[PDB]
Amino acid sequence: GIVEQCCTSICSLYQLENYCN
Amino acid sequence: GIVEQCCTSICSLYQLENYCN
Amino acid sequence: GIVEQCCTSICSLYQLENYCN
Amino acid sequence: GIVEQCCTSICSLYQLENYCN
Amino acid sequence: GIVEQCCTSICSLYQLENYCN
Amino acid sequence: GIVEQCCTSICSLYQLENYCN
Amino acid sequence: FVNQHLCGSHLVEALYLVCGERGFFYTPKT
Amino acid sequence: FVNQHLCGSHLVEALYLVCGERGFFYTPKT
Amino acid sequence: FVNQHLCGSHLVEALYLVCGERGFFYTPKT
Amino acid sequence: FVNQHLCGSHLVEALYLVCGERGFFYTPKT
Amino acid sequence: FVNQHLCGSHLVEALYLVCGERGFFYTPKT
Amino acid sequence: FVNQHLCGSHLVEALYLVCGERGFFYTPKT
Ligand SMILES: [Zn+2]
Ligand SMILES: [Zn+2]
Repeated sequence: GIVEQCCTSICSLYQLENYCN
Repeated sequence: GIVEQCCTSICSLYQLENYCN
Repeated sequence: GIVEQCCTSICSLYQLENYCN
Repeated sequence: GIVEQCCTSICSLYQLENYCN
Repeated sequence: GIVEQCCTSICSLYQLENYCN
Repeated sequence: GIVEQCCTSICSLYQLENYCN
Repeated sequence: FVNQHLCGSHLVEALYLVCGERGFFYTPKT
Repeated sequence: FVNQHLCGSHLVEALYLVCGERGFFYTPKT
Repeated sequence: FVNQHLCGSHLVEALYLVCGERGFFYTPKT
Repeated sequence: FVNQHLCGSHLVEALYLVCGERGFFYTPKT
Repeated sequence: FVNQHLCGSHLVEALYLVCGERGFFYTPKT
Repeated sequence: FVNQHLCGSHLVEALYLVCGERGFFYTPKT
């Protein structure tokens, strides 16, 4: 998931925004 | 909520465990 | 400057982009 | 010691507590 | 102590060296 | 440059001071 | 011993420390 | 914005800054 | 949603997050 | 609580949160 | 130039930066 | 002072503490 993608690869702030409430 | 308990007041690391999944 | 805009007042992540090179 | 064990392996908060004054 | 010197007052990085082992 | 040297190798605080305004 | 205030990003850092692999929710409006 | 490489507590810091008062869920794989 | 204050090292951490590879300047006297 | 993988300044942050007003000693191997 | 206040976890982060391998003690009750 | 191994946001934190009110430029290679 996102925690793993950001750490093993890269991720964008727009992808992170999907985890906001 | 958590801000009232831990920031405005003080809380322990044990009380933080209340917000784990 | 940045301290007046973002610390003393509040600013968004979009406004922070103003200080990128 | 603890600094090395936490970084090369894993450590618990209870093991860290031994370094408190 | 360190909190009085560096937090309540201000201190330099040189004064922090006083608390190294 | 400095960002890379500090991360791939090591750097001193005196070398960092050159990036201060 | 008495505890201290944990605010802003320091609060979420503490939740990360305590919950780790379990995950957590940070819901300041609640 | 730029892409990010974020591990550990750095990821929760980023979520905190992106989400603000909305809050977030942190859900690592186990 | 409304934003929060970013001060001291938290401000520079946010600039790092937003600018990354582009670099940035932090000039508090300006 | 969960087990932790902590390097560098992250370890001192964890000691700060665990120990609170008690304080701590940080003693890396050399 | 004049210095700033270093409090809480930011103080211990600064001690880590300055002392590194030498180690340090953080004793707020002293 | 001691030598430092500093990656990512840790480098910007160090620049913040070294430079203080002077500010700094963060200029990674691209
Ligand atoms: Zn880190
Ligand atoms: Zn802070």
